[PDB]
Amino acid sequence: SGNAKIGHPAPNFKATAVMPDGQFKDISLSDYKGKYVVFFFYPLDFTFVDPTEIIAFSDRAEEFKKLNSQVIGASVDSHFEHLEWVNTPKKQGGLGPMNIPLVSDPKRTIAQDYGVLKADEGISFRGLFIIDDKGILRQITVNDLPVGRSVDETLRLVQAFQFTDKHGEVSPAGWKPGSDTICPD
Amino acid sequence: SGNAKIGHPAPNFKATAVMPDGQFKDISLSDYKGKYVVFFFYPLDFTFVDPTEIIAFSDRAEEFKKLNSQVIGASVDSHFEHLEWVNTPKKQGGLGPMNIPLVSDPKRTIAQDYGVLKADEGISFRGLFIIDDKGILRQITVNDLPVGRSVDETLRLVQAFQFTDKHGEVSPAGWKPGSDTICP
Amino acid sequence: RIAAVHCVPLSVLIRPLPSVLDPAKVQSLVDTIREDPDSVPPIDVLWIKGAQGGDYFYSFGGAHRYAAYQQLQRETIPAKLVQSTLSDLRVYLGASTPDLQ
Amino acid sequence: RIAAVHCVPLSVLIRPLPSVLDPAKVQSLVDTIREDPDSVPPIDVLWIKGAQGGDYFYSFGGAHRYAAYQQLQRETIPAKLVQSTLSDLRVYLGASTPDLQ
Ligand SMILES: Nc1ncnc2c1ncn2[C@@H]1O[C@H](COP(=O)(O)OP(=O)(O)OP(=O)(O)O)[C@@H](O)[C@H]1O
Ligand SMILES: Nc1ncnc2c1ncn2[C@@H]1O[C@H](COP(=O)(O)OP(=O)(O)OP(=O)(O)O)[C@@H](O)[C@H]1O
Ligand SMILES: [Mg+2]
Ligand SMILES: [Mg+2]
Repeated sequence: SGNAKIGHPAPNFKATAVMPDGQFKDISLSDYKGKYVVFFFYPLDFTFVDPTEIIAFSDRAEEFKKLNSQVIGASVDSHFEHLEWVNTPKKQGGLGPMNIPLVSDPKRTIAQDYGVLKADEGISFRGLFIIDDKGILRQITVNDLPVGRSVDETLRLVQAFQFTDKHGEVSPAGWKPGSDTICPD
Repeated sequence: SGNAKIGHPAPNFKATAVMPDGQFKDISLSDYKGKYVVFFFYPLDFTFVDPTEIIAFSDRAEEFKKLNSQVIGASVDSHFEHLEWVNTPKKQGGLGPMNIPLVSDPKRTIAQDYGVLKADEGISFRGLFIIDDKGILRQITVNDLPVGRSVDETLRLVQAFQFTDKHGEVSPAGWKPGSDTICP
Repeated sequence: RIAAVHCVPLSVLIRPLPSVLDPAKVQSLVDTIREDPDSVPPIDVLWIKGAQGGDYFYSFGGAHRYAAYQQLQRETIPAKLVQSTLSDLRVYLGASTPDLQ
Repeated sequence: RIAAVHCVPLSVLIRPLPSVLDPAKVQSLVDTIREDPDSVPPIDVLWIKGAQGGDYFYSFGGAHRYAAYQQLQRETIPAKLVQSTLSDLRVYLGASTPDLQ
């Protein structure tokens, strides 16, 4: 659903995020042009399951940075609630300190744009989107609520897209087929 | 676009497929109720790139069978074209013999239903869909054309959904909290 | 949370999501529970009523504490009960949410 | 598809998709190319025109054959040229397709 279409500009958003330094900032996806973006949703802050998946993406943020890529998480919870969760010990089911921004989507409009809203619950599914350095959507991943995403799979995808992107830096050949270029016997 | 929504019945289709025995059969997604289904699209038969990912899902079909899951591939090409490709050597960019059925979607309606139609080109993106044994859509994966899908990742997802599905086979506790159940 | 700490039988706890156990952390908690059980906080348990009033108890955290109690072959584990609904369950389970009776 | 077999300089071929090479298969092709080159069929090369008539040559198959010619320090590789459009290219490359001039 939504307006997220492969090969098209990823839907832009402007939203209040909790930055890795713990400050609030109003950010837009378009701020990250020039870099690949891994943009992922999760349903809710402060549930009874540990945010293992989020901690894994933040823990391995260096592997994304090595690929010139920015990871950004989002949920429908307020940015105040994101910061509370950051400031909650992991042994109390908290996130702990984050190496990635966490976007707040309290109007559900970003989730709807990305077609990942679970309407009967008012929360996002586990959607993950790979957006290239030109802002173009390259990959859609959406899981039902019980099953997490893999950092290894995500890094595989980012590197494969970038490999092919980089091989598009080409110049005209300066070789022309003709009667002269037929292979000798 | 399309009608594929997580937690809802996967769009049914009826289509002519080429079966692992090389025969044509009209099949419906709903024929596979009771089994997990991995339904994947690919753009076109007979392009200049080897169909490595299709061969991988076919080669590893036993790992899916072990999970009571059926893998099905699809493109907009005719079933006649699917069979020619099956009968083309891999050294000639062919598929070789397949352990999985290949659905034909020449009207592009299945691709449209699953929201993976690249409408300008009239071919499907690399979409892959995990459908549970009740026919419910559990997972959406769509790649832009140049990047393939992982059999290892797909099996990871199937087993993870099935893990939590199996934990839904429960009956009531027969234990009631009250003043008698406070810890001493 | 319901007021007090309840001793929930391990056999009634539904643990529908996978977790990675560190055997050394399990052993460490086994040791602590024997020595100073009050230092090991209660886990959180969601108490859900089925359509016909059946009782269901879901555990989504405290994996290592649960492993340690099963190792000790305890009948019950200290828990805080959280009265919850099917709608709350579906946040965790999605289309794996059973039609609880 | 263009009729004869053309000897395409290795250096002009654009190979934008990754391939996994088997070194023993590369080496086996090296030896065959030396002994009986006629038994190693041409690779298929897509000849695309840029917006301003630039020439581009894409190789999507024949990874082992290409590596074997490289190993052999050959200038060109036998190839069938297939005249193709930017639309054809976009099938392979999606939003990685360059604005070829
Ligand atoms: N020896 C011990 N080892 C680990 N934790 C202990 C120990 N003794 C007491 N604790 C307490 O028990 C709780 C264990 O919580 P922790 O989040 O580490 O694991 P868990 O919740 O049981 O399992 P998981 O977090 O993997 O689901 C913490 O409050 C911790 O302070
Ligand atoms: N020694 C050899 N080893 C492999 N193939 C050979 C050899 N000699 C001739 N051939 C022929 O060369 C062609 C090689 O095709 P093949 O599909 O195996 O590899 P490729 O197309 O060069 O690389 P890849 O398929 O990995 O992209 C086949 O037609 C094969 O019959
Ligand atoms: Mg814990
Ligand atoms: Mg080949």
